Amino acid sequence: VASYTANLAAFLVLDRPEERITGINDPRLRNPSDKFIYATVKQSSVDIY
Amino acid sequence: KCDLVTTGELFFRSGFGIGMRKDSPWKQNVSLSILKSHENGFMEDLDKT
Amino acid sequence: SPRHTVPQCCYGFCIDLLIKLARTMNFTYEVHLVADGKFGTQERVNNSNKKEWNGMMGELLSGQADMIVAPLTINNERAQYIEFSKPFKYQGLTILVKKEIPRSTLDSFMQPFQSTLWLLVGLSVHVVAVMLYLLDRFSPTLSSAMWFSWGVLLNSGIGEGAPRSFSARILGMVWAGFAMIIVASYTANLAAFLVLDRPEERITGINDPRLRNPSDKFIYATVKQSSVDIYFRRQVELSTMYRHMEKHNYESAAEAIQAVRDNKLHAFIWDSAVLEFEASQKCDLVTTGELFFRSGFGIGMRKDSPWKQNVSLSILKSHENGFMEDLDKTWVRYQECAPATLTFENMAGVFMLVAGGIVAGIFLIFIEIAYKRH
Amino acid sequence: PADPISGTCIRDSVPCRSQLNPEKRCCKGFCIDILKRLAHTIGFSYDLYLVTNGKHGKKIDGVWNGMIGEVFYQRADMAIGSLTINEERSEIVDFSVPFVETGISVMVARSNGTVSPSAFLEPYSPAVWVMMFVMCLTVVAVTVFIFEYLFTIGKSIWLLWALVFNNSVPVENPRGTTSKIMVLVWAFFAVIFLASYTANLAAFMIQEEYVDTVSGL
Amino acid sequence: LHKGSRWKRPIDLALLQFLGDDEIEMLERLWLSGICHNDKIEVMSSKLDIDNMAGVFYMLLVAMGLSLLVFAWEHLV
Amino acid sequence: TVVAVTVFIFEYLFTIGKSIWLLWALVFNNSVPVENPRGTTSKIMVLVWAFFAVIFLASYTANLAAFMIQEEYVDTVSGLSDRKFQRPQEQYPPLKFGTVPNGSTEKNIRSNYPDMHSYMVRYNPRVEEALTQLKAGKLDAFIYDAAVLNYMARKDEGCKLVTIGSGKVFATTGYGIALHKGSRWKRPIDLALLQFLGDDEIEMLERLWLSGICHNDKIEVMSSKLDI
Ligand SMILES: *[C@@H]1O[C@H](CO)[C@@H](O[C@@H]2O[C@H](CO)[C@@H](O)[C@H](O)[C@H]2NC(C)=O)[C@H](O)[C@H]1NC(C)=O
Ligand SMILES: *[C@@H]1O[C@H](CO)[C@@H](O[C@@H]2O[C@H](CO)[C@@H](O)[C@H](O)[C@H]2NC(C)=O)[C@H](O)[C@H]1NC(C)=O
Ligand SMILES: O=C(O)[C@H]1CN(CCCP(=O)(O)O)CCN1
Ligand SMILES: *[C@@H]1O[C@H](CO)[C@@H](O)[C@H](O)[C@H]1NC(C)=O
Repeated sequence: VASYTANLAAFLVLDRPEERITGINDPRLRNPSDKFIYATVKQSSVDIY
Repeated sequence: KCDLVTTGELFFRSGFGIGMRKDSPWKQNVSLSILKSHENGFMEDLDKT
Repeated sequence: SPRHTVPQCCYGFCIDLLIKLARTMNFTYEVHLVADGKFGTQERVNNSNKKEWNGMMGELLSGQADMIVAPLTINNERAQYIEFSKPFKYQGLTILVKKEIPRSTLDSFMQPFQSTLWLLVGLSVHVVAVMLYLLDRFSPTLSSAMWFSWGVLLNSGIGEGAPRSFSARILGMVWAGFAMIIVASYTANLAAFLVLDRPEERITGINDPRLRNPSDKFIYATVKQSSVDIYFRRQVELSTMYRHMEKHNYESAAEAIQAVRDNKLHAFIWDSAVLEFEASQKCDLVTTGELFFRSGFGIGMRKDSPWKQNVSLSILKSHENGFMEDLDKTWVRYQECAPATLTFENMAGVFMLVAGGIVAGIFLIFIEIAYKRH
Repeated sequence: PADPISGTCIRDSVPCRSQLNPEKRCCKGFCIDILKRLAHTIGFSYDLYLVTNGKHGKKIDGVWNGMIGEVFYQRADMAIGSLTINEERSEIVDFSVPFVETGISVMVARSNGTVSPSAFLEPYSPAVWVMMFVMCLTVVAVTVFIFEYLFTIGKSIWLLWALVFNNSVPVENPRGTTSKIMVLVWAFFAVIFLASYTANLAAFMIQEEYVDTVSGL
Repeated sequence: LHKGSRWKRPIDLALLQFLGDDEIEMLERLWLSGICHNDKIEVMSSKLDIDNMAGVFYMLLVAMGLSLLVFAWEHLV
Repeated sequence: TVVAVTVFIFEYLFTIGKSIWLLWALVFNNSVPVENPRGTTSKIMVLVWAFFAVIFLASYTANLAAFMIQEEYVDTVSGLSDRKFQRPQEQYPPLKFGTVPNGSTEKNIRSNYPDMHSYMVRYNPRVEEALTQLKAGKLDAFIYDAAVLNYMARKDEGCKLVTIGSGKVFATTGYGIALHKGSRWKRPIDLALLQFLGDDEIEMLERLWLSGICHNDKIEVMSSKLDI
């Protein structure tokens, strides 16, 4: 029983949603993939930057 | 909108501006008016509203 | 110390490589250690930078030795003056830090609950038990009521005389439910503390904030007059680091490792091909981070030396087709040597409680027997 | 100050020339690095004139003392450093694009160790608690009916609740042929429920550092 | 700069180009950075949590009051 | 010691082995029948031990929650010279490890480790379209050029480790710029490349062109309690 509760606590503690982007340095953005679709507004300062 | 959350840190820190033509004589008057009125007692009033 | 050419005997990776090279091209070698221990760098003397080539590099350039077989890194400065053969070992700068033993915490068993919380439960038991006795005596004993309330909270079977009145029964059930909540909360809090209680994270590369923001509490250095010094000076982003390492820069690759073991140092930045050996042979140090100056070694020779072509071929053919594994697995790889566990921090508090109760129990029995005497 | 043998300033520095109405000093930092890059790009030759007549700038009976004072008049046509922008300084001088932001901000110490709220003892959803109560009543009714088929009236409810909590509570166990099976099946549910509840609290107790979020002065 | 100085335009564009590529990014990190710049630390919450303790005891007091009320109701007959 | 104390106290004011039986029951789950020794002070000793049982059990369960938090472990071969590869028929053989035949890696291994190549040719004339990377679920190890193996490992959906690093690579060589024999461009290019390694080169360029989603990571995994 103690092992079961400890295992459940480890699962619950480690079971969290995927981390957010957290800046332009995130590996997800630095390595674009078809599963991630990030864009901006056409003909703006973002395009020039 | 209570559905979206902004993540990351600003990476192109810049400002806005009331652009004018190069020969426009309003540049000095407008620049002073922004510094004096907007950003001493006015910016908080407008931004917080 | 004679301090004048005492005959010693050398052996190892480079010397083994040298013997192989001599056999395959007819050498006749006479090894000769560098006069002053120093890999080599360009020093400025009397407004003449090129005049000062300190270390073994000067010996080769001056004319004392025509071959520089040793763990000599390949970089721009040396390549401009001397000729480097094809690398015989690919490596790169890496950080070596002392292994942090995973000690425990929670010196006391009562740490999860504040002193006020323990008092609140302590008087809660007394108040609940007394009220139960009053309800039972109302008819809609104190000793029995105290035993029941204490037993339920402590999860003991000493409970006797269960409440009979419906009001007493409902109060008792809620009291038991509160007991489950308190104990479950304590275990959950302890699990969170234990899970989150881990030693400080290691450096993990040159990009760590600790290195990028040097502090007096962190002392990381390298070997004086080596390729590490040249690498940091050339870069401009690594401006803060160089000033810090220049202060505590050591004198040899062996002194620095000893300092790390003795705790005088905190992070050594050196060739990964050497640090990875020290970590393997010495079970006290662990190399962290990722290589950030990936380069190779080389048997440097003078620019006009005619040996360059048939040393470079000999390295590529013999060393790195059937030989590199033989040498590397014999002199570098052959030599080989978890969350903390509560040991005596939890027990000390709990054990003192058990012993403390035993002395009180001995006093209680003497008092109880004295009362029964009359 | 420059070292006795250093002579000229070392790399990553510029010759500071603190002047008044002689010693050589080395001036380095953020804005100096900006000045070096501006000189390299624009292509001029700078000459630092570290001021000593006052501070960053102020007006005294119609007299400007400080970097603005030197930039005003004609003593030095630049005041690179830490110069804020406001109407008065921008009225007599001509500033440039702000390369660093500033303002009257507020510093507040972060509240270490955010405490779990009062309602942190419920990892189970409200429907989770209600369903458990309804199941307990249904099981108790089933046990009493089974016992009646082959005494206990309110004991079944008492016994049913005791198992869900810590078992250390006196209770009379209804003897029977199949009623015991129901008690065990409920007992297993109690063990599974308690383990889940304790496991969740361990996840809830993991808090963060919360800093009071003022509205910005 | 001096009022009306011709250097305003060349310097203005020069600084605006710095913001594009490095400027604060490279320079501010070298000269205006600290150990814990971002910082995000999980803390094992101590169970003092008088809000947490109060909630559990508040329910206990309510149950205690309910028991007293039911006892009075039974004692009425 | 507690059991002896309880029996002595009870004797002062039956139970012989029951105290040991009762003492052990409390430390474990209390759901175990046991006769409780009635007394004036012996009960206090039982409660004090009972509190120790509750504190002990809570600590034990709390620690397992910390122990169950495991990581991802990758088998650490010796770098193509391990006993697993050479002379595989010594212990439980590893899943058949192969490579692209009729190339350069196959020639090197055959000329240097004939015994390993004998068994290593189980399934691997020419080509195989390097699909073994996608089929690395039925065979354990894959042997091929490290330059591309690193790229496919980084670019792959999810990712799989490569048993290679500074060492553990058999015939470590590099990528060059094949100039004509004796060409004068050798020196200027040699110094030019050596300067690139100083500042950017691989760092800037390799990150742009030879980087993947999970270049580096160490993911904590909630260990399933199968754990035979
Ligand atoms: C707005 O611009 C006008 C002119 O474009 C400024 O008027 C000048 O004010 C100064 C001082 O008050 C006088 O010496 C000048 O003679 C005025 N010029 C003219 C053409 O009359 C005015 O000061 C500016 N106001 C602001 C707030 O910038
Ligand atoms: C190493 O260099 C020497 C020359 O310094 C090479 O010697 C030549 O070898 C070829 C082939 O045997 C002969 O035809 C030439 O007459 C030799 N010349 C001299 C000067 O001896 C030698 O072959 C080279 N060996 C290696 C390992 O590259
Ligand atoms: O803009 C420059 O003049 C200075 C002005 N300083 C004002 C300080 C006001 P206190 O000393 O904090 O009460 C801030 C730094 N820049
Ligand atoms: C290399 O060849 C020369 C010429 O035959 C021979 O004298 C020498 O002994 C050989 N190797 C060496 C240097 O021992």
